[PDB]
Amino acid sequence: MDKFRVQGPTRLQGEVTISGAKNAALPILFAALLAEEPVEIQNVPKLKDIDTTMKLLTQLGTKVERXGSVWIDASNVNNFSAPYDLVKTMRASIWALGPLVARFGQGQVSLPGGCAIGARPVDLHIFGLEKLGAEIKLEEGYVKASVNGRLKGAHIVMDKVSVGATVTIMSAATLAEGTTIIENAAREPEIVDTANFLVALGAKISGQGTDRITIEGVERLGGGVYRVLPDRIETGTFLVAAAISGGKIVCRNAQPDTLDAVLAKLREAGADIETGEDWISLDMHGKRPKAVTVRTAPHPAFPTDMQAQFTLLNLVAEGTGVITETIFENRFMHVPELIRMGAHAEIESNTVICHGVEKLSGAQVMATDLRASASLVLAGCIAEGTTVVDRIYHIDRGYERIEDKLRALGANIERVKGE
Ligand SMILES: O=c1ccn([C@@H]2O[C@H](COP(=O)(O)OP(=O)(O)OP(=O)(O)O)[C@@H](O)[C@H]2O)c(=O)[nH]1
Repeated sequence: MDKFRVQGPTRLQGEVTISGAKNAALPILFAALLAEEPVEIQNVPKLKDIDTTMKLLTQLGTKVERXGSVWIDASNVNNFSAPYDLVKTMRASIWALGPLVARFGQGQVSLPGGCAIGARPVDLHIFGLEKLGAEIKLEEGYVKASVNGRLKGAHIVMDKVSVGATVTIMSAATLAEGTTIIENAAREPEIVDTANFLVALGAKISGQGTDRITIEGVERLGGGVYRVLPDRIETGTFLVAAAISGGKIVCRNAQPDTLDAVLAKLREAGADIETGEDWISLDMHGKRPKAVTVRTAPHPAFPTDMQAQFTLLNLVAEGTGVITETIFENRFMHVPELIRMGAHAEIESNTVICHGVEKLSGAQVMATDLRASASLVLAGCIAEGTTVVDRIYHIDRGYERIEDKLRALGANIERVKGE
């Protein structure tokens, strides 16, 4: 069972190259099923889910290869079903459904349970496709969608905002006949990215990033080259790594515009920040951070995916600061772990009251959440002595070799086993 052994304290400084966003890479990989011509997907990170998607794509009949890029050739997709064995560990699998039915007239995806108690709803995906003219076939454990010819543009009002469902509906609509309007569409940068990918292929889409996305069906999607946007959360994690260690860092391959709220928040903490078209710099000038007040909210507001990171920040900052989760509940499970590290905080309802401390103390810690997990490792970096973060597979799934990046930054870290 992989573990991170960290020896601190150590100042995190230097440069880091941001990886492509897993959350944009995925929906884009599935959208490539619509491409009649070969496509080159640049800036794709090396992660478990990517591997799973590649296998899935191959299983469908698409030619797939990779490195920094992922070359795809969906000119001849012969198989129309995503089997249980290939979708079993990946919810994103549902993304195969839309492209299949829209381009080929039929698609089937396997669902572990669906009907199983606690299974994750895909109703939005199913119903959205239905609105598009697809005939739906439902049986416990699977979903089938089909249509005689082209799908049909429809006016779809989403009662529940869904990143996943927005991708499915938007993707399929690019090939339907007529215009499709998605009300209450997810706003995420990852949605704008997927949309941009589609447009790069010849699709007609506007409103991406707003509450209303308008899609005009076209004949076909071609091929070409597309560069997946930078990982916004990863960038945030590195920025904080420097902000909590009195360090200075430059993030290469970044996209400043996807981090407005995070950047302003960092400035509030006293950080000296600079941005270019593809870069972001943070400088603490050897200074301890200032405590800040944070309210997580829907994009473009402060991202809930940055919470754990900012909590850490407050925990070693000068003064007291409160962090409030306005939408999601139970996002403080990791806090007790930090307190075991000498941190001072109180969890009250949907908030955590932070009381900054000088130095943290190494300890054996663990968190199931990738962000919280990564915050633990960062804590290990600036804490006194040895810190051992257990079950880092969580981090491995969303971070492209964080160990190597941290090390280049001046971190004393090793990947170790201990069972
Ligand atoms: O078909 C769907 C899709 C999504 N949702 C619900 O919409 C919310 C936001 O939907 P998102 O699509 O933004 O979240 P997600 O994919 O990560 O959600 P899960 O993996 O946990 O399903 C989530 O809480 C989800 O349960 C549905 O009820 N039905």
